[PDB]
Amino acid sequence: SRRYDSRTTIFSPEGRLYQVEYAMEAIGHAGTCLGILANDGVLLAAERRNIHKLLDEVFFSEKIYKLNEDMACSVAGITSDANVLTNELRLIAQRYLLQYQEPIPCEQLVTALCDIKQAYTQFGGKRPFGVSLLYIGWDKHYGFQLYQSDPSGNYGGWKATCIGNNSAAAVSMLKQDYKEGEMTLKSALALAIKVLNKTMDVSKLSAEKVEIATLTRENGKTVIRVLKQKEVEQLIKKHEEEEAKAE
Amino acid sequence: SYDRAITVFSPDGHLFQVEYAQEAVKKGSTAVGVRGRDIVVLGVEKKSVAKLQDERTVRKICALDDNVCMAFAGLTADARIVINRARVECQSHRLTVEDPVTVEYITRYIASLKQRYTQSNGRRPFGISALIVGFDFDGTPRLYQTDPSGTYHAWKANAIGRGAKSVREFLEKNYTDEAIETDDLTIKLVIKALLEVVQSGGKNIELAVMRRDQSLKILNPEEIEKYVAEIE
Amino acid sequence: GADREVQRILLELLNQMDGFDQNVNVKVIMATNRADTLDPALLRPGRLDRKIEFPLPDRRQKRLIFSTIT
Amino acid sequence: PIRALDEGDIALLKTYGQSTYSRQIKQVEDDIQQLLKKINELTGIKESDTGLAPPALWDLAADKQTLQSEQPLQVARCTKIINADSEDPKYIINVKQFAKFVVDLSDQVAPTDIEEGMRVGVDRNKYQIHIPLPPKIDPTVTMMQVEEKPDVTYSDVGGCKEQIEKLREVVETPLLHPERFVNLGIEPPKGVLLFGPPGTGKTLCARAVANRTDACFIRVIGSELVQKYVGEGARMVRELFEMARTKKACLIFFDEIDAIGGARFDDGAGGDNEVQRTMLELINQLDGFDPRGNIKVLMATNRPDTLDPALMRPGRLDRKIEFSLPDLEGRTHIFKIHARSMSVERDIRFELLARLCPNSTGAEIRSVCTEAGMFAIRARRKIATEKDFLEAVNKVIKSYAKFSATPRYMTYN
Amino acid sequence: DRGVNTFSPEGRLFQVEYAIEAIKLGSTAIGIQTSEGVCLAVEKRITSPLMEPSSIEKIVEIDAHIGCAMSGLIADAKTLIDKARVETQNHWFTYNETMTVESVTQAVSNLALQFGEEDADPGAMSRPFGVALLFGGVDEKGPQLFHMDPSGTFVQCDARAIGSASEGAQSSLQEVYHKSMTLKEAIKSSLIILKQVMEEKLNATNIELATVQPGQNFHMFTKEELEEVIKDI
Amino acid sequence: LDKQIKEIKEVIELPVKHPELFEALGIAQPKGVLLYGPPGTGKTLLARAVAHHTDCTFIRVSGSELVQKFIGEGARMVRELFVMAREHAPSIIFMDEIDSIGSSRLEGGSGGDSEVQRTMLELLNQLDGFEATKNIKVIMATNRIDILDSALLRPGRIDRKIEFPPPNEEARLDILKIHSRKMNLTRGINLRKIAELMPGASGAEVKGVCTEAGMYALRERRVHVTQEDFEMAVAKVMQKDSEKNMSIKKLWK
Amino acid sequence: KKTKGPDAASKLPLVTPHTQCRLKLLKLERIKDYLLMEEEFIRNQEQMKPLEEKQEEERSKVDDLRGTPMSVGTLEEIIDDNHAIVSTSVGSEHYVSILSFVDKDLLEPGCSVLLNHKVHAVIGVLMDDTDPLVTVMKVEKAPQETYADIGGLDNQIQEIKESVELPLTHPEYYEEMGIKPPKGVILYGPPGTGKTLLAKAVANQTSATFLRVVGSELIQKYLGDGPKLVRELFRVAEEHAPSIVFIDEIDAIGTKRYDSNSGGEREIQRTMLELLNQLDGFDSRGDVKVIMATNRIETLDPALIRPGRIDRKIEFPLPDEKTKKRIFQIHTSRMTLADDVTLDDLIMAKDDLSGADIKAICTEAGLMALRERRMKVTNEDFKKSKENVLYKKQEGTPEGLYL
Amino acid sequence: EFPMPNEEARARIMQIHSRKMNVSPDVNYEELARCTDDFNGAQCKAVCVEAGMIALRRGATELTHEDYMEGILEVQAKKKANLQYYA
Ligand SMILES: Nc1ncnc2c1ncn2[C@@H]1O[C@H](COP(=O)(O)OP(=O)(O)OP(=O)(O)O)[C@@H](O)[C@H]1O
Ligand SMILES: Nc1ncnc2c1ncn2[C@@H]1O[C@H](COP(=O)(O)OP(=O)(O)OP(=O)(O)O)[C@@H](O)[C@H]1O
Ligand SMILES: Nc1ncnc2c1ncn2[C@@H]1O[C@H](COP(=O)(O)OP(=O)(O)OP(=O)(O)O)[C@@H](O)[C@H]1O
Ligand SMILES: [Mg+2]
Ligand SMILES: [Mg+2]
Repeated sequence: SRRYDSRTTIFSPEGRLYQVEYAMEAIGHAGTCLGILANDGVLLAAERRNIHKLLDEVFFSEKIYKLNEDMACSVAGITSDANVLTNELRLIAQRYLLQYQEPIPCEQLVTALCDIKQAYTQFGGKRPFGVSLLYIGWDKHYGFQLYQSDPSGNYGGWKATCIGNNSAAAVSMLKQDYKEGEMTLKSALALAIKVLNKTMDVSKLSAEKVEIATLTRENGKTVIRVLKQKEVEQLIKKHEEEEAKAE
Repeated sequence: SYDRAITVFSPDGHLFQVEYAQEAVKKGSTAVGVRGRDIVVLGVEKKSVAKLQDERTVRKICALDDNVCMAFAGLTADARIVINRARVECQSHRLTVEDPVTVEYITRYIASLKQRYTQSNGRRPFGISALIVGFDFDGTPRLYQTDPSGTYHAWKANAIGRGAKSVREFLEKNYTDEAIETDDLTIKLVIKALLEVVQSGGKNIELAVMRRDQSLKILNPEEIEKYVAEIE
Repeated sequence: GADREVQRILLELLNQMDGFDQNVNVKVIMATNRADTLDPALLRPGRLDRKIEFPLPDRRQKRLIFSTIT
Repeated sequence: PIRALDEGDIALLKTYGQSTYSRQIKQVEDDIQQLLKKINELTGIKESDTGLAPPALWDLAADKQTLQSEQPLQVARCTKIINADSEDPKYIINVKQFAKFVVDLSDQVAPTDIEEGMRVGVDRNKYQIHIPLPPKIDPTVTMMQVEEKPDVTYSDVGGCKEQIEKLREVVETPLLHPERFVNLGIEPPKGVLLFGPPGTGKTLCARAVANRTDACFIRVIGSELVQKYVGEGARMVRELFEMARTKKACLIFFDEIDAIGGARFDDGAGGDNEVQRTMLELINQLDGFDPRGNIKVLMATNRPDTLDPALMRPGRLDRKIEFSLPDLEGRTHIFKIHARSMSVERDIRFELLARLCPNSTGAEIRSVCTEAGMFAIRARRKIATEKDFLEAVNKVIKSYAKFSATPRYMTYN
Repeated sequence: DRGVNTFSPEGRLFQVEYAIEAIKLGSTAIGIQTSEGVCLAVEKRITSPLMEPSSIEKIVEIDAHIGCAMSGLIADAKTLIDKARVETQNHWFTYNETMTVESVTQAVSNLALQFGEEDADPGAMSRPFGVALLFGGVDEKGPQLFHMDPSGTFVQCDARAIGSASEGAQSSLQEVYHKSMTLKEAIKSSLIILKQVMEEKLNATNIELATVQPGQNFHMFTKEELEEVIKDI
Repeated sequence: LDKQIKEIKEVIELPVKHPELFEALGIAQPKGVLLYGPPGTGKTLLARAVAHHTDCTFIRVSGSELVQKFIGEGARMVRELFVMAREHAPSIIFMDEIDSIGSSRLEGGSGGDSEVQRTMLELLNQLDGFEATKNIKVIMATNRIDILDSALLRPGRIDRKIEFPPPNEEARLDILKIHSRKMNLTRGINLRKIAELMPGASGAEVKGVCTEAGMYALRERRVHVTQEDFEMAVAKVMQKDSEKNMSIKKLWK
Repeated sequence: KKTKGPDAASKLPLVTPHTQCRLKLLKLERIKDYLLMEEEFIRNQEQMKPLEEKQEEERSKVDDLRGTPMSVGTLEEIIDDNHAIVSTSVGSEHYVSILSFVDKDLLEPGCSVLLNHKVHAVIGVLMDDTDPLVTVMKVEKAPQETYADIGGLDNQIQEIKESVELPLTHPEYYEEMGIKPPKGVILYGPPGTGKTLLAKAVANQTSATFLRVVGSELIQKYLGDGPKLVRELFRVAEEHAPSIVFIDEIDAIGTKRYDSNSGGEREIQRTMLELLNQLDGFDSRGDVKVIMATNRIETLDPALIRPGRIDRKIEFPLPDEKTKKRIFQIHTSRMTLADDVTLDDLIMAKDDLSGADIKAICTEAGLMALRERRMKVTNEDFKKSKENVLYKKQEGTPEGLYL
Repeated sequence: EFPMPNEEARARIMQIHSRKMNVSPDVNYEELARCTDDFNGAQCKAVCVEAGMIALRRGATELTHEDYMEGILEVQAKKKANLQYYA
C-alpha cells in the first residue's frame, strides 16, 4: 500500500540520502574500533562495550570476526545487521577460493561486500545496512592492508583509522602521531592503547573493556591472534609508566 | 518484489527525482576533460589527501577498456556500480562484434542504463555524471558526457560536479585550436581550469592522459608539480 | 513550535531556581514519579539537590502504616 | 599566560604613537561637536505654530468683531432626540456618550421645526434646545468616494477579453441599459469577485471601471473598517451601505477583502470577535430580510480559498471570475500596450518575447518592458534594441534572480 | 498517495496531462506533408559552443522511407525510436513488405500509455513518455505525416509544428500552407517559421532538416545543402 | 576559569574604561559576548561577578521575560530596554538563558511560533541596525549553542564566543578550595584525592561534594568533616542513573 | 508645499585625509572657523537691528483672544461659513463657531482643529499631527558612511543607485525613453553580507527624506493601530517630497498567508495587507521608493515581492575572492600593519567568510595585538584570530560520499 | 435541519427560480440535477440566472439546455476547452 510505504531510497530536496546519512548517525554511537597498519602486521583494537559481572565469556571475540585464513574484520553497529554482513563475507571469500583456488584479495572481498551495501541503498525498499567495518588482511598483491566501509556502500584504504564513538578524536590523534612508513607492530600497539585511553572518556582502560587482534605473516602463513588479558594488561602497564615519565 | 513508481511527473512538466540527482552530481568533486588534436586529458580535484588515506583505492579515473576511460562526479558507490556494468558490456561487445567498442557505443549503453533507472519501478536515479573519452578505431579522439537524466552528448570539453559552470566558462573563453596545438598546452589548459576551482593546486589535483596507441597513464605528482610551475 | 513552550517554561524554572537573583530565603520542593526522565539542568546541584527515594512499602513499613491507619 | 594590562602600561601606550598634531585634532573635533549643539539650539525649530489665516485678507474683521463673536452665541452640544411627547412640551434626548435627559424646547425654536430623530443643539448649564443640526455625514465614510478618474482605460487592460466582457456584463450594462434585461427578464447578476495569481490586473480592471462608472465608486479602505472600540466596524459598514442607498447606481469596491473576511472560529481568542462581527454585518447587508437595491459589489483577492463560506456562496457574490495567466496572444497584446511609449527600434518582434516569457503575469510583463530600456540607459543609447529586451527577459523572468539548472544541464532538447 | 493511474474530477488522468505539458519545454520542430514528399525541420538549441552540434540528433530514420522528429525528454525518445525500428524490420521479415507510416505510428503509439504500477511486470514502465514524435514517410498511399502526443494519440496531419513554439508555429503554418504546395515551398516555409520562433539567429549549424520523397529514401540535409536554403530564405 | 575571565574583561571592561586606546589602534570597539557551557559549569556566576565589579549599570533580562501574549508588546519592551540603556550611559545587559528569544526561524504558518520570532528580529536589529549603538554591550549565556539562529551568532553581533569547559582536575582542586574555605577541615583532609575522585564533574557538583559533606556532618551534630565524610559525599553526589535492560545497550555493538 | 525636508545633516563636509596629519588639522580648523563665524554672526544680528518694536500688536491681540491651554480636537461636518462642528478627545460633538482668524480654507473634515478652552471655538488649524510614534522614524543625523566605505559590491550597488539616486539625479535620462523609474528594491541575502551597509550608504547621499523602519515596530497591540501606523508612515512619506522608506527585516510582517486560527497571526496579516494595498493598489504613489531587506526571501508572501511592487531583487551573495581582498583593504586601512602581514593570504581556505567575519577578524586582531604590548599588528596576531572569531559554524557532507 | 438539496430539490429549485425567461420546453431538468451535485441551493439562483446571462451574451431569444450546462460549468469558475488528447 502507498500510504504505509516509507520511501527509504528517494532523493532529498538537496541531493542527499537521508536513510544513508542517518544510518551513519547510528554508527556514531557504536563501540570504538581502532585499526592501525604497521610495517610488519596489522592490528584491530575494539572497545568492549559490554562489561558486566554476569555476562559469561563466549567465543574468541565479541567484535572481531575471522573471514579467511588471511583476513579479519570488526563491526560497529547493529549485530543483527552486522551478523548478516559477516556471514555474507565468509560466503564471498569461500566462493572465490572455490572458483580460483587462491585466497580472495582483500581489495576484491571489500568490493564485493561494498557492492551489496550499495544495492540496499538503491532499490528494494529495505532499510540500509547501518554497519561500518574495518578489514585487515594480507595478500600477494599488496601485502598488509587495512580498509574501511560505511553504510553508503563506499570504501577506502587507510594506514590507520577508527570508527564508532569518539572516532573523530582518535583520527585526529592518529593523524598527528602516526609515522607513515616507519611504524613497527609494537609501536602500533602502543599508539592504539594511547588512542584508546583518550577515546574512552568513561573510566579508563582496565584491560577488560579492550580486545585487540594482530595479523602477521609467520613462516609464509598468515597468523591471526587475539591478544590475551595478560599481554593487554602488560601493554597497559607499559603505557601508564610512559605517561608518568612524561609528566 | 517492491514495485512502486519512484519517479513520476510533476505539474509544470518536470521530474523531481531527476533534478535532485543532478544536484547530488553537483556537490561532488570537480572533474574536467578536454579533447585534444591527438590526446584526451582528464583531471580531478581531490577534496582531501588526508595524510593517511592510501591514494591507490580512491582513484576517480578508471579504464572501461584499453581504449576507453571515464571520470565521474557524484555518489561514489553509484559510480563504482556503473563502471562494472560498463566493463562487462565492453567485453561482451568484444565477444560478439569482435572489435573494440566505440566511445559513442559505450556512452549509449551507459546512458541507456541510467535512463532505465529513472523510469523503472522501485529504483533510484543514479547519482553520477560521467565523462567518457577514448580513441575510436579510426583514431579520432572522442569525448562524451552523460548526466543522470540519461542524455548524452559529444563535447570538445566540459566539467562536472562542484565548480562546473565557472570552469566551463573558463573553458569556453580559453579553448581554441592554438591551446590544443600541443599536448603540453592541453595539459596545462586543464590544470589552469581546475585551479580556477581548486585552491592548493599541484597537490590537490590528480591528472591522467590517454594517447592514440598507449593505454591510460596517470601523471606522477612530480609531473603535475612540474606543469603547475610552468603555468606560474 | 508550540512545543517550544514547554522548553520556555523549563528554562524559566531553571533561571528562577538558580539565576542572577540568588533568592536564598525561598526553598523549593518538587515531586515527580520517575526521575530518569528529567532535564539534567534541573537535576544538577544548585537546584533540586537531594533526591529522596519513596519506595513501595517494605514488610516493616506495611505494619506501621496499617497500625497508624486502623 | 595572558597577563593583564597595568595602568602604567595603558599610560605609555596612549603616548608612544604618532600624534604630532592628534591631541589637537581630537580637541578640535570635540569643539566642533559641541558647537553644532549651540548652533541648532539657538536656531531651533520655530515658525511651525501655523493655523493662523493672514489677518490681512480679513484684517479688518480680524479684531473686536471676533470678541463680539465670543461671549454671545453660546457653544451648544450635539444630541439626538428619541421622543417628543405630543401635546407635552417635554422632550427626551440622548446626547451621545454622557447620558440621557429630559429637555425643554427653547422659545426661539418652534416645536414644529424640531422632530423625532433630528439632531438638536442642546446648550450647557440647563440643557435647552436650540437651532437643530442637519443629519451627519461621517468624515471617514465620506472620504471614500473616487471623486476622480484614474488614468487607466479599458484599452490599456490587455491580455484578457473574456474577463473584461464578464465584468462589463454586471458593472456597466445592467445600469447603462436596462432594456436588454427586461425583454428576457433576466435578473442582472450582482456581486463580482475577482481571483487570480498575485499580480494579473485584478486591480487594473477595477480601476478601469472607475473611468466610466458615471456614478459613485466608493472604495472600501479595508484597513479603516477595523478600529479599536467594539462596534465601530459594524457602524462603519452600516453607514457605508446607508450612503450607498442614497444615489442612483452606486458601485462599491472592496479591494483585498481578505483583510476583513475569513473563516470563522471560536478557538483562538474567540477568533477575531470584532472583525468577524464586521464581516457578519456586511454579509447580512448584502443578503438578508432587507432587499439591498441598486448597489453592486466588486471584491478582489489573491487567495479565495480563505474566504468565509457565507460570503463566497452566490447571492452575495454571483459572478466569480478567474483571472488566469495570459495566453500567447494575451502576452503579445500586453507587451504591445506596455511598449507604445518606449523608444524601441521598429524591427523588434514582440511575438517572440511572448513565447520566451511563459507562465508570467502582467506585472512581470511590465517589469520586463521596463528594465528593458534600463539596460539601454546603462549603455547610454537612446533607442533600445531587441537584444536589450531579450537580455531583460533573461534577467527578469524564467531565470529571474536564480538559475540553478545550468551546469551541464541540457536534457530538454 | 495519488497513484499514477488516478482520475481527476473531470475524468482526466493526472500523469498524462503533465507529460503533455512537459512537451512545451522542448525545442521547435516543423513537419509539412506535400504531394511531392514530406519535409521535417527542427531547432537544435545549442547549449554551449563547446558541445559538438553533430551529437544532437533531432531527426532520425526508422526505415528507408520513415523519418521522425522529436521534442521533449530526449532521453525518453530513445526507447520509442528503438521499438519503431524493430517493428519495421519484424514486419519486413515476416511479410516481406514495408510497413506503412500509420502502421508504424500505431505500433509506436501502442507502446505509449502501456504503463502501470501493480501486477504489470517485473520492470514495466511506471510513467508516460514525455516526447512528441512527428512521423513522416512515403508508403503505398503516398506521403504521410503523423504527429504523436504523449497520450498515445496519433492523427495524420497536413502540417504541424511541435515544441515550445508550437503555438504560433502552427499559426504561421496556417496562413501559408495549402494543398498544392511543393516540397521546396514546404521546406522554405518551414525554415522561415523556425527562424521566427528561434531566438538565436538562424544559421547552418543549429537546425536539422530532412525530407522523404517517393523516389529517394530518407535524407538528412548536410551543411552545404542547409546553407543553400537559408541563403535564400 | 581565568583565561575566560580575562577574555570577558577585554570586552566588558577595556573598551569602556579606556576608550581612547581602541581608536588609537583604529579598530571598531567590540560589542557582545556569548557563553556556551555544559549543564552547569559557570555562567550566571561570571555574570554576577561582572555585575559586582563593574560600575557600568547592569540590566538583567531573563529568558522568558520579553515574551508577551499581546502582539507587539514583545518588541516594544526590547526597544524600551535599549532606549533606557542609551539613556544610562555605559551599561551591560546579561541576557540569561536565551534559547527563549532565540533558536532558529521556523517556517511560518500555523505550524510554529512566530511572535517570539518577531521579538528576536527586533533585538537583532537594535543590536546592529541602521543606528550604531554606542557604549552598550550585551552578554548572552545559553546552553545548546547549536540551536541558536545563524543571525544572533554572526560575528559582529556576538563578537567573541567564550567556551566554558567542564573543569579539569587542576581547576576542580581550585573549586574545592574556594568553596571549602569556610568549613573546619580536619587534619589529613587531602583535597587532591577527593578532587581526582571526580572525573568529568560539572564544577557545581564540586559544591555538592563540599556541601552534602557538611550535611553528613550535621547528622552527628559535630563539626570537623573527615575524609571518609568527603568520600561518602562524592559517592552520594555523583550518581548518574546509568542504564538497565542490557537489550537496548546490547543494540549497538 | 511638499517640503523636501532633507536629513538636516552633512555638517561634516568630510575631512579628506584620515591619517593623522597637519592637513587634517588645517582642514578641521577651517571647519571650526566657519562654524564659529556662523555662531558669531547669528548672535550679533540677533542683538543688533533694534526691531524691539516687535510683537506686531495685533498678533498680541490674537494670542490674547485665544486663551491659555488651547485644546486639540478633530473638525467634523462643517455646517455654515461662520459655524462648524468639533469632536473633542472624549468624542463629544460640540458645535463651535469658526472665528475670523481661521482661514476658511485648509479646514477640511478630519483635520485636527485647535480650540479655545472655555468656549469651544475653532481658533486655528494644525497641519502637524504626525503620530509621535511615526515621526521617530525620520533620520535627522545622517549615518556616516559612503559608497566607498563599502567594497566589492559594484554590480549590486549600481542596481540600487539606478533606483534610489539616478532617478532624481538625472531624471531626463528616464523620461527620454518614457520608462517609469523602477520603484522598490528588496535586498535579500545571507546574514552579514551587506544589506544594512548599502542601506546606510544610500542614506548618506540621500538628497531626499529617508524614513527608517524596523520591521517589528509596525506591529501594534490595538486592533487596527497596526494597519494605521503604516498608513500614517506612507502618508508622511508622500506629503514630504521625494523619499525612500527602508522597511528593514520585512521577514517579520511578511509570512506567507495561511488559513490561520489565532488572532495575532490575523492582525499581522491585516498589516501586510495594508502594506500591499498602499504600495501598489487603487491609488498611485508619488516619488516614494521602498527599500526592503530580508534574510529569507523564500518566506515572504508572494505579493509583497511582485514585479510591480518590488522590482530589481538584488541577490547579495557571500563575498567572492577578489571582493574579500577589497573588503580587507577597506577594513584594515586605519591600522599600523607590519611589513609581513599582507592580507593576500588570509583570504581563501574556508569557503564561508562574510564581511562581518572579516571585520571581526580585523578587530579581534588588534585586540590580540594589545596582548604582547604592541600597537603594530603581526602575522601571528592575525593567524591567532581565525581560531577565535570564526567558530561554532556548522559543517557539511561526510568525506567519501563524494570526493 | 436544512440539508443540501438532494437532486429533486435541485430540480425544483432550478424550476422555481426560473419561469421568467423564454425557456424552451426541451430541457431535462433531471439531467441538469444529475450534472450539478453538491450545489447548495442559491447556487442554482446563480446558475439558473447565468444561463439567461449567457443566452443574452450569445445573441438569441430562448434558453437552451446546453446553455444551462455552460452556466453550470461557469458557476464553479471552471472552464471547458477542447483538450488535445482523448485516447
Ligand atoms: N493584461 C494586462 N494588460 C495590460 N497591463 C496589464 C495587464 N495585467 C497587468 N497589467 C499591468 O500590471 C500593472 C500592475 O498591476 P497591479 O499590481 O496594480 O494590479 P493587479 O494585477 O490586479 O494586482 P494586485 O493583486 O496587487 O491587486 C498595472 O499597472 C497594469 O497596467
Ligand atoms: N569555577 C567555579 N568555581 C566555583 N563555583 C563554580 C564554578 N563554576 C560554577 N560554579 C557554581 O555554579 C553555580 C551556578 O551554576 P552555573 O554557573 O552553571 O549556572 P548557569 O550558567 O545558569 O547554568 P545552566 O546552564 O544550567 O543554566 C554556583 O553555585 C557556582 O558556585
Ligand atoms: N563587502 C563588505 N564591505 C565592507 N564592509 C562589509 C562588507 N560586508 C559586510 N561588511 C560590514 O559588516 C558589518 C556588519 O553589518 P552589515 O551591514 O554588513 O550587516 P547586514 O548584511 O546588514 O546584516 P543582517 O543580515 O543582520 O541584516 C558592517 O559594519 C559592514 O560594514
Ligand atoms: Mg489589488
Ligand atoms: Mg533603517
